[PDB]
This record gives sequence, C-alpha cells and structure tokens, in this order.
Amino acid sequence: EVVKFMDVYQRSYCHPIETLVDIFQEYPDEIEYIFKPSCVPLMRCGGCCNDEGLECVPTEESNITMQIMRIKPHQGQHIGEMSFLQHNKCECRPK
Amino acid sequence: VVKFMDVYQRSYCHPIETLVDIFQEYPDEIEYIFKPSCVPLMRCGGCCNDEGLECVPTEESNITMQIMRIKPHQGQHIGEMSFLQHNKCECRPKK
Amino acid sequence: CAAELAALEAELAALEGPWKGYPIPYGKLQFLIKKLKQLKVAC
Amino acid sequence: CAAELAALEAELAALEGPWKGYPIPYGKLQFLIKKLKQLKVAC
Repeated sequence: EVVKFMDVYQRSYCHPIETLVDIFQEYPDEIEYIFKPSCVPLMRCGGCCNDEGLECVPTEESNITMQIMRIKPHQGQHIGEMSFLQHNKCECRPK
Repeated sequence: VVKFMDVYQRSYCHPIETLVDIFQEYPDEIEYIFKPSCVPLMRCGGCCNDEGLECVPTEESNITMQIMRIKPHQGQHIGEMSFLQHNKCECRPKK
Repeated sequence: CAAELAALEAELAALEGPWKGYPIPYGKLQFLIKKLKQLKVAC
Repeated sequence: CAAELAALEAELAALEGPWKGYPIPYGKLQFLIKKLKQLKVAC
C-alpha cells in the first residue's frame, strides 16, 4: 500500500502529463467568443526537477486539433476546429 | 480532429493526476527540503463551463508515499507521508 | 484462442481514439482482464 | 500462448502498481497493445 521512494521519484519527475488548460491561456487575444468546454486536456510538461536551479521544459512539441464550441452574444453556438500545442518530450534544464 | 463530445467529456470536472508541491500539502513542514519536491496525486480538475460552479470532491481517500526529507544540517531521512486523494468530483455552486 | 485475442486486440486498439499520447483510466481495461481470465482453461 | 497469456494477465492485474486509481500512461497502453499483438501472433 505504501508507494516506495523509487516509484514516487520516477512518477514525479519532469515528463509530459495530461493537463487541463484554459482555452483563453492558449488564445489570449480572443475578444469575440467564449469557449465550451472552457478548458482542454493537453499533454504538457510537468512534475519536478528537484533542483531550484532546474526547470521542466519541452524539447519536442506537436499540435492537436479539437472541435470547440464558440459562443458570442446574440447568435447561435458555432462548433469549430482549434489547434493546441502538445509537449511530447521534457527535460530538466537550467533556468 | 477530436470531436466536440469527446473533448467536452474529457475536459469535464473529474479526478486527474496532478503534480502537487509537497509544501502545498504540508505548509507546516517548510523547515525541510523534500525529494521529490512534488508528488503525483489524484485531484479534481477540469472545467464546469459555468462561472457560478466549481469542481469539488465528493469522495476522498489517502495515499502514503516514501519521501526523502532533509534538514539542511543533518543527513537525508526517508519517511512516509500521507496525501489526500480525490476519487469523485462534482460541479457545485461556489455560493 | 487466436480469434478471442483478435477481438481483444481490436477493443484495446479502440481505447486511444483521438487521444494520442494520453493516458487511459484503468477502468477502461476491465473488459480485457475479464476476457483473458475467460481464455485460461478455455483457450 | 498459455505463458504469454498468464504473463499479460499478471501485468494487467498489477498494472496500477501502488498507483491505485491513477491513469495508465500511454506508453504502458502501447506496451500492452504490443504484448497483446505478440500474444495473438503467438497462439
């Protein structure tokens, strides 16, 4: 039942994790629309590098396209394709 | 392309693996350096698609992990620490 | 046995959907656990 | 077949390790898909 140190260390270490990212964080200059859902699941670097001088950064990226509902005052919902950046590989790098 | 209903459901409020800094969970243990500094926990995440709602747990459990803990003076210790898990989540009114 | 295995390979291949690189819930593997038990003394 | 089946059974059963309720990494799903395909080609 106790997670051994070796297993905790492996699973916490800097790597791509499913991350729920607010669409406005990816499309900050959208003024016209709000989005449903408001967040999308993306693969993004996360976890720890266990050195305050190291950070977890992507070394390989790609895109994914999703159908998102786009809502505007005084008109029907639209559903349209939107692209998001994915992280495929991460490394602990000096800040 | 990910179809709208697939994105909508995968984004919606549910437990997700979340890399949590140990000092967020043990704010009264900041005299220590923990390795790893973060742990993977299951925690409510994703979106409620309604500014009036928040994604909160309705079922919870604990997980115990071996974590290395260092007082900057003495030697490394490896000790059990318990963390709260979220097993089920709901979108509930903020107020 | 090889027919059952073909079915289960297809079902397992079906889980990813468009979610390339994404993890899956362990609940979504239960069909396979149950089906591989059903192939022991059977297959 | 039999031993490869028993092996995959034991891997699926143990798949969470101590990570109870945690999602299964895509890499592990691909490994399972590969193992299940090698098991179909075996048998």
